[PDB]
Amino acid sequence: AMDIRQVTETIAMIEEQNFDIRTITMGISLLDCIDPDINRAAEKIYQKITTKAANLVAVGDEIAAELGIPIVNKRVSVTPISLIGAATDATDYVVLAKALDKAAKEIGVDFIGGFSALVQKGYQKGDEILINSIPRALAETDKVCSSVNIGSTKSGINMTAVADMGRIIKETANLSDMGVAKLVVFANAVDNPMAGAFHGVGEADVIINVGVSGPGVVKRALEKVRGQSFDVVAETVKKTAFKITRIGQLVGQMASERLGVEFGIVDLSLAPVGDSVARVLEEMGLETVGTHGTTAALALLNDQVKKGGVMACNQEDEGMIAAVQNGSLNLEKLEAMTAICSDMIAIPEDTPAETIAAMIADEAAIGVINMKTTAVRIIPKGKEGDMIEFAPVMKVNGASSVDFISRGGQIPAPI
Amino acid sequence: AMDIRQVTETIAMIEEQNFDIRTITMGISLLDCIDPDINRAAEKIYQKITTKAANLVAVGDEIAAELGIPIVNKRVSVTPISLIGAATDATDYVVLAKALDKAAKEIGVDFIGGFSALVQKGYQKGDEILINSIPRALAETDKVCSSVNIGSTKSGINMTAVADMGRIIKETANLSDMGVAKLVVFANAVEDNPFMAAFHGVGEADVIINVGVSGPGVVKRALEKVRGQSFDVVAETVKKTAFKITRIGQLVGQMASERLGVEFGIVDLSLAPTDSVARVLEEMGLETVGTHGTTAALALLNDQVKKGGVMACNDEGMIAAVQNGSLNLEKLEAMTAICSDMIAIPEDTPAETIAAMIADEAAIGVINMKTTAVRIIPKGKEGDMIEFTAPVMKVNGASSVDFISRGGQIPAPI
Repeated sequence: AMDIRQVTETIAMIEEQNFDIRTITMGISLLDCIDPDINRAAEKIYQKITTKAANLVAVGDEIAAELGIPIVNKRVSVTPISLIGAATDATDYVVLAKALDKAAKEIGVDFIGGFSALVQKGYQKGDEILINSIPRALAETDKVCSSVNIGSTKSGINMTAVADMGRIIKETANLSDMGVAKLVVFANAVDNPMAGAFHGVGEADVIINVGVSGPGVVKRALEKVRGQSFDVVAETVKKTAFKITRIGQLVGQMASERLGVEFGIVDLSLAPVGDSVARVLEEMGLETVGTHGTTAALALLNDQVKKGGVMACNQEDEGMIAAVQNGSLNLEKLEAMTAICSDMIAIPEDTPAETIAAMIADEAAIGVINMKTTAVRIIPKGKEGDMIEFAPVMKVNGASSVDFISRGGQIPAPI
Repeated sequence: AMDIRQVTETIAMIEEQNFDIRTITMGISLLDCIDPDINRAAEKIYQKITTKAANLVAVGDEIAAELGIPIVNKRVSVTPISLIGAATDATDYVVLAKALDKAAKEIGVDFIGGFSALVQKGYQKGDEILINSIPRALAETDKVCSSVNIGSTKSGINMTAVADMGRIIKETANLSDMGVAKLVVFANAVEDNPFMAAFHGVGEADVIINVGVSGPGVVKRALEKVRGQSFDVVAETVKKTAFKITRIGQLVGQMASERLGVEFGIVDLSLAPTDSVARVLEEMGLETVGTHGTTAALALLNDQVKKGGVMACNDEGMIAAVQNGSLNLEKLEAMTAICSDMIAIPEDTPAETIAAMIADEAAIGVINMKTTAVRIIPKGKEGDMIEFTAPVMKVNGASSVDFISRGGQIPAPI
């Protein structure tokens, strides 16, 4: 909601339907906290985050109060810590993760992201000390998340790193319960958010981005067009998405004003606060998520939502688990579905490191060849068909990938 | 390969590795055959193909003889018949298909494709009558291929047509033993295809040659030399083998064109021969195709091939992993995100499931600007062995009926 016409239309919308904010995230630059004395740097990071984001949760709560809608999460993201680490001689960067945990705790946010590295063109100074800090850092902090970007359409895939991330994912899991829940591997990150957020260099010193609701609101809108054609279904997804995005903008403009900070973007559509998605696709007229059709349906959802959102300038899930259990959702369906779209996949604990690497490789390839963002979060804990809690632990193909993953190097290009 | 030095170098290659020419195909426009009397169109068509392709097979043989490399196939491809059907009153265009099958038999090719409709934006005059001829066309011809293109990036997906195409597939299944093997459904069909599976695009030349060349074996032989080395090196190896294989194709296309008196068009991309794509992937170092890593491996293979192509200009392993359960209807489905099937399914499975299965592949290619191609063979039961290939696969039994029932057009995409 920018001029009065748009705010007003937006408040009209907040009346006829029920929307909710998934997150409000503030990104902070930490470049100015660079110090070759890593402890001085730890302190600079701290004062800074606690200053700039001092009011973030209060204001988030006020906004929720005025609009009469809930705000699930309030988060912060930051400059990839490897670049801060890099200015140092430190041999590990956990200490920097701790400045983040203590900042978070103090300002009351749920999570702070960006203990990250970006290693698609190869490891640069900082990258490996960062990545080998991951298992310890994620065990010794509660609110910090990490992400590592390992390929890009423009640089291809750094498989040296994908192989490390297999070993890393496992040391992270055996060193704490829920650490692997805060690590995500990516492709085509290098950006805003996401449980893998970080704040890109050459973004504002401080900005607020918000991501908004979705499924439930879309489910209620499809139910009104049962039996109706694909043309109708699609106009429906787009019009809902256009409103969903407007509310996001209203919340971001408000937030940005009260904090005296620029507003950046709003985005897009997962599922938390007792929401849907698997039900959204099923209401499109499939019987169970995962069956034949499901990938056209989610290509429909995604595409039209994207276009709804562009129409205003922009840019978990019980449905799913039941389908994993009744076995009509399958790991390779999900992989299929990442082709047109896209985490929290559970796999058995004993899964060899190279198998994790190849899952990642599989996912990054799709992302890379198809100019898409991909993001794996693998949890390897448990047995063949258990039930972790923070996920059904899924079937993993038992045929080896060792040789592959031992090769090393860079997969180039694409044409 | 155009200039005589290039010709020499290319001949040089044929001596080190052994190569296949998989197809040589002659594209033929049938617009001058149009005629309100469908019987006359039919004879005009039989005339045109029999003349213009009167030497195709002979020239294929001589060139194979001369270069000493085997030439598997010789085929023909024509104007989509929906266009020809359309200038007519007929209610079905099966008489056009029998024209093609008589022509195809007389010139002695393996197949002739073009009994087709481009229906991405929706049915135009001609298209349904054509589509509805397919079950019958394909029961009563031996050498005709049919294909229907049902969306594209540019126009999104004709979900009416995808639903029909469910019914059609079954109808064709139930009308003959192997009718279904010659029917393909598609997304992003490019007027250039070839590779059969395949039609001659309107505004392409009156007659053209294109050739498809071998691969998997040569690439697999090339990879065995680099066991243990990094992906940088797998990528180079794969690119340079792909260079050569393309040159052979250019040269085989240049001769065919010269002798036939016909322009040369483009050259192709790799596919099951005698060795498998499956073994190639395993050689990159996966224990069984379908396991984790496979879609990255097909990504590398595919990309490097494509770029060895531009640096020149223009089964076994598989079935086996279907059985050890190491390959998956959905895994194949995933791999089509990054590249490019003969899949048999049980025969009782409903039309909506087949359509939803088309709809899924159509979406992969439509949003990714990739070409996609489903040939579903619904015969027999959960586990059989339908050897025209083989085996019958699991199919989700959660209904897709309601989705498929909506009809219409899925738009866009952005």
